[PDB]
Amino acid sequence: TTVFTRILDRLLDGYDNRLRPGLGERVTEVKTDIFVTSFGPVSDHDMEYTIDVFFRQSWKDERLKFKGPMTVLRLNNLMASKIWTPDTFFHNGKKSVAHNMTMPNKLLRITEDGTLLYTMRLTVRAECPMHLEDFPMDAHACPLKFGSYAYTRAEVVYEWTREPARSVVVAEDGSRLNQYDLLGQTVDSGIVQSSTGEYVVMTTHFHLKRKIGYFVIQTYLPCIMTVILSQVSFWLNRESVPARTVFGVTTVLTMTTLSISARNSLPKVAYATAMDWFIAVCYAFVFSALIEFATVNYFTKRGYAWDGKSKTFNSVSKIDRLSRIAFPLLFGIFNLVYWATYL
Amino acid sequence: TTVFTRILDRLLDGYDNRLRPGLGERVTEVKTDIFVTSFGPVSDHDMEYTIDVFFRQSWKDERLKFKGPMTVLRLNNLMASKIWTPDTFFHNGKKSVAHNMTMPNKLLRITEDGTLLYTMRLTVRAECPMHLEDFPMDAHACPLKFGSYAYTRAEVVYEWTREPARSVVVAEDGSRLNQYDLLGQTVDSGIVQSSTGEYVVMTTHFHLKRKIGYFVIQTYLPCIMTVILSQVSFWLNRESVPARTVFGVTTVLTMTTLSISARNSLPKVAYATAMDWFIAVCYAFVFSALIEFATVNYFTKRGYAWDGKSKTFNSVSKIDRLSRIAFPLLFGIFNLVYWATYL
Amino acid sequence: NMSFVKETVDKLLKGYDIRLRPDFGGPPVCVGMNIDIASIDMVSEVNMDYTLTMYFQQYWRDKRLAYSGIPLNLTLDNRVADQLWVPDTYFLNDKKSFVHGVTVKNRMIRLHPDGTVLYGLRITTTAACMMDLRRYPLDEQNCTLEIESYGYTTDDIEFYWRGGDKAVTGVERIELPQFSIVEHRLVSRNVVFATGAYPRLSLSFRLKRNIGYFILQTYMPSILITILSWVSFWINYDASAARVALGITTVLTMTTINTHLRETLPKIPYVKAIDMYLMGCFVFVFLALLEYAFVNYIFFGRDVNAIDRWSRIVFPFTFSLFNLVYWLYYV
Amino acid sequence: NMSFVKETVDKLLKGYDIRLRPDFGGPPVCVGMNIDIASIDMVSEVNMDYTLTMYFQQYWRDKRLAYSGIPLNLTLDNRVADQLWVPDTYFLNDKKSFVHGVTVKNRMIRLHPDGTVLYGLRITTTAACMMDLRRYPLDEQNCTLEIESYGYTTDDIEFYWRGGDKAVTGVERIELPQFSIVEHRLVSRNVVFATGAYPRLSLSFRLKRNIGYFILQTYMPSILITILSWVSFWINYDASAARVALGITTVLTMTTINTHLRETLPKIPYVKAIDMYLMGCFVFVFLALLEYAFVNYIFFGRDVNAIDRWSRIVFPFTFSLFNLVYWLYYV
Amino acid sequence: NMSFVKETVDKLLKGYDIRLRPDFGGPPVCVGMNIDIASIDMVSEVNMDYTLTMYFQQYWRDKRLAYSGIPLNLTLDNRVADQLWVPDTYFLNDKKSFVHGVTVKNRMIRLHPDGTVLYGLRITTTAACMMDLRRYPLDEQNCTLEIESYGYTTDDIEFYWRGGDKAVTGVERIELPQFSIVEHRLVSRNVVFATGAYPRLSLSFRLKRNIGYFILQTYMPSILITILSWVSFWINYDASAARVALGITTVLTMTTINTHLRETLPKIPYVKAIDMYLMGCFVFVFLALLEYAFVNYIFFGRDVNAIDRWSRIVFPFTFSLFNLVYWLYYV
Ligand SMILES: *[C@@H]1O[C@H](CO)[C@@H](O[C@@H]2O[C@H](CO)[C@@H](O)[C@H](O[C@@H]3O[C@H](CO[C@H]4O[C@H](CO)[C@@H](O)[C@H](O)[C@@H]4O)[C@@H](O)[C@H](O[C@H]4O[C@H](CO)[C@@H](O)[C@H](O)[C@@H]4O)[C@@H]3O)[C@H]2NC(C)=O)[C@H](O)[C@H]1NC(C)=O
Ligand SMILES: *[C@@H]1O[C@H](CO)[C@@H](O[C@@H]2O[C@H](CO)[C@@H](O[C@@H]3O[C@H](CO[C@H]4O[C@H](CO)[C@@H](O)[C@H](O)[C@@H]4O)[C@@H](O)[C@H](O[C@H]4O[C@H](CO)[C@@H](O)[C@H](O)[C@@H]4O)[C@@H]3O)[C@H](O)[C@H]2NC(C)=O)[C@H](O)[C@H]1NC(C)=O
Ligand SMILES: *[C@@H]1O[C@H](CO)[C@@H](O[C@@H]2O[C@H](CO)[C@@H](O[C@@H]3O[C@H](CO[C@H]4O[C@H](CO)[C@@H](O)[C@H](O)[C@@H]4O)[C@@H](O)[C@H](O[C@H]4O[C@H](CO)[C@@H](O)[C@H](O)[C@@H]4O)[C@@H]3O)[C@H](O)[C@H]2NC(C)=O)[C@H](O)[C@H]1NC(C)=O
Ligand SMILES: *[C@@H]1O[C@H](CO)[C@@H](O[C@@H]2O[C@H](CO)[C@@H](O[C@@H]3O[C@H](CO[C@H]4O[C@H](CO)[C@@H](O)[C@H](O)[C@@H]4O)[C@@H](O)[C@H](O[C@H]4O[C@H](CO)[C@@H](O)[C@H](O)[C@@H]4O)[C@@H]3O)[C@H](O)[C@H]2NC(C)=O)[C@H](O)[C@H]1NC(C)=O
Ligand SMILES: CCCCCCCC(=O)OC[C@H](COP(=O)(O)O[C@@H]1[C@H](O)[C@H](O)[C@@H](OP(=O)(O)O)[C@H](OP(=O)(O)O)[C@H]1O)OC(=O)CCCCCCC
Ligand SMILES: CCCCCCCC(=O)OC[C@H](COP(=O)(O)O[C@@H]1[C@H](O)[C@H](O)[C@@H](OP(=O)(O)O)[C@H](OP(=O)(O)O)[C@H]1O)OC(=O)CCCCCCC
Ligand SMILES: *[C@@H]1O[C@H](CO)[C@@H](O[C@@H]2O[C@H](CO)[C@@H](O)[C@H](O)[C@H]2NC(C)=O)[C@H](O)[C@H]1NC(C)=O
Repeated sequence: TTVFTRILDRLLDGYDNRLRPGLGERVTEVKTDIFVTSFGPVSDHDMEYTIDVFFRQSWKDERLKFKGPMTVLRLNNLMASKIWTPDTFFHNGKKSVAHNMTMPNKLLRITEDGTLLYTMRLTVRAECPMHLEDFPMDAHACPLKFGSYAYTRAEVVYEWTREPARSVVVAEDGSRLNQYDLLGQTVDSGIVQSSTGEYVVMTTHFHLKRKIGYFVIQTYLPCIMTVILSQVSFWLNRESVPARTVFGVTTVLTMTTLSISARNSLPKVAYATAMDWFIAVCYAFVFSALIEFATVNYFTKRGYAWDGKSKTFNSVSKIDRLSRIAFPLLFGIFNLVYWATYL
Repeated sequence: TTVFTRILDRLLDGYDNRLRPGLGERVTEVKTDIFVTSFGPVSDHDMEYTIDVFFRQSWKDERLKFKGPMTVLRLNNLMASKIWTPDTFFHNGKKSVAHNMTMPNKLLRITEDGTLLYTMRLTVRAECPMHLEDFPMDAHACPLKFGSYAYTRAEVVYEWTREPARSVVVAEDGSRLNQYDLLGQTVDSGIVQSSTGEYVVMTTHFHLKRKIGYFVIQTYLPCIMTVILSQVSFWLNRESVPARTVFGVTTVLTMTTLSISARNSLPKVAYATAMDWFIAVCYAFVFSALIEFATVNYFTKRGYAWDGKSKTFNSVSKIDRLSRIAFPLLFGIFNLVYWATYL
Repeated sequence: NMSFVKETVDKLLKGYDIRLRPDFGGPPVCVGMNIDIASIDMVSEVNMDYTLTMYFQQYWRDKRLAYSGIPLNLTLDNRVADQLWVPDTYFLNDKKSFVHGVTVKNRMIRLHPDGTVLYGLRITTTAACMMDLRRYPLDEQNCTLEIESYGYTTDDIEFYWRGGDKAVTGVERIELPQFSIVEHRLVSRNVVFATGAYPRLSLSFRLKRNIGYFILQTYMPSILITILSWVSFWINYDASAARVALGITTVLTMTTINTHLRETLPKIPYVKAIDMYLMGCFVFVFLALLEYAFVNYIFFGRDVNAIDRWSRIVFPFTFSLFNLVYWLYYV
Repeated sequence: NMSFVKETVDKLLKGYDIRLRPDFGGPPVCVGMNIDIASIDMVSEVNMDYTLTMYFQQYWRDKRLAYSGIPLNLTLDNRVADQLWVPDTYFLNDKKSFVHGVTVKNRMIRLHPDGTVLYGLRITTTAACMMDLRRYPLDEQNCTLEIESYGYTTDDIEFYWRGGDKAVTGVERIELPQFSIVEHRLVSRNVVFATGAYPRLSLSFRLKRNIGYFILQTYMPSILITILSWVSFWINYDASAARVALGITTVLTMTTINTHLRETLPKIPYVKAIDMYLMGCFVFVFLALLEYAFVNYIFFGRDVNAIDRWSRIVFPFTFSLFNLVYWLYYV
Repeated sequence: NMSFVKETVDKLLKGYDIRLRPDFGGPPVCVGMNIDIASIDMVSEVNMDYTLTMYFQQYWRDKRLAYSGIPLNLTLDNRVADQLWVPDTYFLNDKKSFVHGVTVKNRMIRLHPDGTVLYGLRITTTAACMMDLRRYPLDEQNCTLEIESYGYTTDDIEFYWRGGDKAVTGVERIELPQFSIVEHRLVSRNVVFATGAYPRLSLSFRLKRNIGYFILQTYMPSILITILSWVSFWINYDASAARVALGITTVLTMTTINTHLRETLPKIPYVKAIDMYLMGCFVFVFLALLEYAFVNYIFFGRDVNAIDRWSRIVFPFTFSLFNLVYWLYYV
């Protein structure tokens, strides 16, 4: 231990952490790989998602070469503040936390040739712009871009440690998605030009597909059964005016209640989602069913129904007879077009 | 620069910030004035209000006398931590923030005679105990009390820089209130006696008057029209038993819907507010209107109404005839007593 | 003469060991504690906690800090506390606490010539209070504040209330929107663990919820809906549309009251007195509509008016009996 | 040769007084500011504020930091900003701001041979924006960001937009779900307080709310229910049960739509343009039920068929006239 | 001698390298861990985590800290921990953790003559628990707490439970209104990553949710509304207004229960066991309304009473069969 104490003192004697390795001489190459311990929840309202990762960065620093009884030094994470580290930030990150309980969740390893492995445990809330025109039958590609905040590509460049596909690893049981499926990720690198220079950007896109099972039971089925229910009124006789008026009015109230609560799970987007079109058409059918009854009621010649014995009785409305076919068929046609368009 | 460096070093040389100016010799007089940059929102549920201020304190410290090319030293705000400052705190504050972007929002100016001008930008959530018996026609005087935390009035006293009315200034465009009107403020200063001694307290009372315009449309008008709507049933014929029962029962549901939404914007106070009494009476008028129909329905001798071309027909109920006068008159008298009492 | 005071303070802290308690290795140091309650901000049933703001004073004597020659009590800048030994006092049942820091840290250090130290802190604390909500909203709660030494046992430190029952002030000035402080109590006891015996100071309050708000908001609306369902018994049984519409609407309105009631704690999943009253009222409105279903089912086969006649008495009587058992049990 | 660079940087910070501005005691130091907006997060009506994430670059020249012999622009570790003087720039209308600190503090220091300093910060800030919601949701807001020096007056520091009207970039890339940016403006001015005159830089956006969401969500459901209430006019007056149930349910639906809609919309405690429309549509459905009450009131004594016939024209015509007045007044 | 204790501790910290683990370069240091559970504040389904407060004690031997001549266990000020090496223990699934710091940091350091270190922390941690809510509310969750070393592999450090199965106490102190502790388990294992293999300690609880609240507030209202929908079957078929009003209201009442119940319950974005029960009950009330529409549709053509008569048996029997399969499957 006393031998290792002398080695550490020699490494930091005359060491300046304000300067990158090879400053003014060569570009500093930083090899990065990410291990995703848990892909946290995705927030549609905030257009963000959470991810917990082990963020590993590797680079060569010839100032940290050492000779000793061991080839790798596994030091306390307080050693990371005594040496130069990349100023990596997440471009779309909103509020990230580097965990420090019970100690800084960081590790530092120095190999005898000067290679450094620097890992930290992070919880990152990254931005994910979402186009919700197909909600809830929508898919998203949530990016995770990182790079140097201050060092241009002429000073610091980033590479993936291994093949780009294998440089991002997701834990087998580390999934915290309740309504999304992680279909996979694509990994790429590029150059982004800003007002301060050109920077290397490392991009990881996570492809998500929302699961519609929740909204089928909660919204689509009650809306479809309510619309089918509102078309049941067409099979009641035209004489029972108070009964059918209660049927038409109460279902529009039922549709209104289901309509009101369906918007609770969406951001106040200015455009119409795929579920808003379905509810608008479902609202149109229920309202059109009461207008259909209002036309039948307008021409109703007799207020008394069929007595069951045989004095004339109202014939079954030609409007009612056709409405028993047109309304179910148009709603079936709309569903066939609607679900084929989005699924 | 070197000359000015020696001046700053000389002021802090031998300076003891643990001792107040004139300790053991005289009372330290602190002159305070407040510029309210924005009177923030008031929270009824938390019984608190937010205010953003420039909090200025001024006192004399003979240890900071200097002679130099300039008479006033406008220094970096980090100089404040190296000198003595009053330990002013807000007595009714709940959670305050000293803004730190992009640097500590503080200024420190030292005049040549030792006078110190010390200003900071603060967001203060202060307690405003509210009596909500007259809600939503209530007025409140939200206070802001500040003083020394550890120094008694024999050590530190506080005064306003100018006349008390002109020592608290509100910006013209600094009204962030939505449901309140800032009528003005009263400024006072007294002595608070505690278990640790007697302390000087500076008090500012902000007089707020709630705006009733939102609640007239949202709650009072629907409640009045719902009560009037329930009294429309009195003008329906006594033969329309299903129709008048639907009118009676549905309006009691409408009152329940209106009543429930009225506690969305109120704290869970154990006492009854002025709006609770209005809804309770509105419930009584609505409830008594259906009970009136039950009495009318109890004596109804015939199930058929007037045929239009004339057999006996039910007469207009004397209960119904008087209800068309008693119910509106009593509701009008209740409104006159209610609105005169609170307005 | 602040120069002499500067010498005095520096002399006190010269060689002062902050890791050792006063009279280390000797008799335990007695710490006296008195609390001035500034406010009780919020009391939460959902989180089973309450928020308390107080001036927390600790009194103990340290002969190392005794001074002579200055006829004054030395009130020093609060940053001196970082250079003084203070008790490792913590609140055992707190969930998250902080010391206010505007404009500076809300901390007081006052020295006395005999060595007595006054240490004051202005603390807002969210303390755990395991509330029993079985009688809600007619319940009474006992929320405590446990004060204990973390590392030091009774062999090293001792706690007591300075002034006896007068050690806590400001309780009678507290106003809570939903509660009223019936009584507060001060307890001093020694608690034995496996690692030793530790001093304990307990401050408790008894809170009685005010029933007045819930009579107008929950109970009376539910009673009137229940009375509304009895109107069907006074309607002719031939009016099928009228009596079913009255019965169905009221049953739904009972659900609307039950679902939408913010004040009935629809958030935490616990059993309360109001839950039993609302469920009991729902049974009555459900039996009234079911009462008509029996009358409507047999008035054609054939005593039909008897069921309606008895329901005009049994339903008001049973609901009165239900209220008698309910109100005697919960009051 | 990093050793030569180490000597240069160490020499610069030796004898560097961070407490003093460049040209302290002389002419004011001019600070140029350019902003690269990264995103606007949540324009909230409840809090009357908006959240802005941006790259905040400040340009100023400090002769004390001029270096020679290095044909490079020295980008240093972000912790060097704590050892250098930086302007005390603050945002007057901001409510809660933080510099991002993962993986390290999102801060940039770039030195230049002539002594020019580039200082960049990635800042997320919630800035107050007092919105006039009288025409909501057909309103147009003007939210600003106020950039000012706190301690230094105009005699000590000057602020200017570096690049003129191109000092702020990324506005065209901003996508807001509820708002569309119509125009942004850059203003340079002075603000006088009691302590002196201070430089002010103002960045302001003009936001126009999109009506497409509110047509499908609030306006259309209210219009359809109001048209639904007109169906009563086409029912014969002998059907008292049918026309009262139609009118009552529409009225109850309107209350349901209003009460439930207000639980979605922000808690704006004043009357909005939409509150006038919803309350105006409630009157129409209230007059429709009141219309039948007059017909039911006179068909016994006695005109009645004329009132029903005229209501089929007056109500559609008056509601169209109401919409014409409403939409021309607000749009 | 208080000076002798001070001199002994100062000698230990003059030549102590915190950057190196005990027995660096040799055999791994064994760290024993015992947990005293203080409370479990909240178990959140919405956030998929739980809040745990505990006394976290670590137990390892450092030969560099061995001292002689003092027959005592040194209880030092908590600030001495910053000068001593401590294990880099972290909680893998923790989302937000802090050490309580009122009135001081809730931290304990105790030294022993042979160099053994007892290190205790009072920690409130929010740890992630991916709950499977398919059987909600009749579900049984398993929430763990993963304890691991971040930087040191199994060749450097070893974890073990101090006391075996007795290492975790205070489980009987856990008082959750919604959950009851059925079993707790201690696991010691090794976890392999790309950077090496690390010691892992796991503390898991099996939480059983209490069904009583949901029977009273959700299941019972749903059953009575479904039973309420059967009242139509006992009404004569000529009462079209009465039977449609009963059927339509219950259908609307069932929706109002669902749309408002979901706004209270934890809004997970998938289907729960109760979502299958509520959707099953909606079908029954929907079939009952469809049942009358069939009767009303065919009594005109001419066994009409047979459809009503069989509905009085099939519907109660099928709903009983639905409940029999549902409750045997989930219990
Ligand atoms: C994990 O990371 C957090 C930061 O995200 C750390 O908190 C900070 O730790 C630093 C190192 O110990 C502290 O310097 C820093 O400041 C502390 O603040 C505590 C109160 O918190 C309030 O006030 C701060 C400062 O204004 C404010 O930032 C915060 O939002 C709150 O309003 C103090 O109690 C604490 O005092 C401690 O140290 C002083 C040293 O003189 C002692 O005198 C005290 O007795 C006490 O021991 C200190 O001033 C912390 N807070 C920040 C930055 O907000 C955690 O410590 C990290 N954990 C670990 C395990 O590393
Ligand atoms: C909220 O709920 C808590 C309990 O959870 C209540 O706290 C209890 O309060 C009672 C008083 O109402 C306490 O009883 C008192 O305990 C004192 C300490 O006893 C300990 O120490 C003695 C030795 O000194 C031991 O013998 C004993 O076993 C304990 O270890 C006693 O000194 C008190 O004595 C008083 O009463 C006796 C008669 O009973 C007299 O002879 C005495 O002269 C004296 O008057 C007393 O017994 C009890 O200890 C508290 N328990 C806890 C756990 O704190 C709160 O009161 C309650 N809040 C409210 C508002 O009611
Ligand atoms: C949101 O709302 C804010 C107001 O709250 C608007 O901000 C105003 O913007 C206008 C420009 O559109 C500003 O008007 C201009 O101010 C310039 C600066 O004035 C300062 O400096 C001069 C000396 O240089 C002083 O005399 C003066 O008192 C100020 O201290 C002027 O230079 C401009 O003058 C030019 O136009 C005028 C005509 O308007 C000509 O007469 C001049 O010759 C010259 O060409 C001009 O006056 C105004 O000051 C801003 N107000 C505030 C409070 O900042 C935002 O524009 C608005 N947002 C949107 C998107 O519209
Ligand atoms: C919540 O869910 C978690 C999983 O997500 C459960 O955790 C598992 O708990 C079981 C016990 O119920 C664990 O199984 C046991 O693991 C022990 C440790 O295994 C490690 O160490 C051994 C060497 O000692 C290695 O060989 C092995 O690969 C591991 O590295 C074993 O020692 C146990 O074996 C014992 O029983 C078997 C027979 O069953 C005997 O043959 C053995 O000789 C020995 O006596 C056993 O296998 C399992 O490891 C845990 N998994 C994880 C990931 O922690 C929680 O239990 C659950 N919560 C509740 C309350 O149930
Ligand atoms: C949105 C709905 C719009 C509806 C617009 C409706 C526009 C419109 O005016 O319709 C009236 C007409 C007939 O309506 P309906 O059959 O209800 O009315 C009958 C009609 O008036 C006969 O003339 C009457 O017999 P008579 O001659 O007096 O002896 C008969 O009396 P009775 O024998 O019963 O006593 C009435 O019942 O309907 C269509 O042609 C359906 C078109 C396709 C409608 C397709 C709808 C999807
Ligand atoms: C909530 C209030 C409850 C009040 C309950 C009050 C209950 C109460 O006391 O009712 C008695 C009576 C009912 O009068 P109402 O007009 O309702 O009933 C008439 C009454 O029964 C006559 O006796 C009948 O004439 P007849 O001789 O049999 O041929 C008449 O038959 P017809 O001619 O129609 O065929 C019935 O219609 O009302 C009053 O005296 C005025 C009370 C004003 C009360 C005003 C209260 C504001
Ligand atoms: C210091 O701590 C050690 C370890 O806990 C104490 O040793 C224990 O002393 C108790 C005394 O009743 C014995 O029952 C245990 O068997 C001992 N355990 C071990 C491992 O030695 C020791 O007594 C403590 N010393 C002081 C002065 O408190």
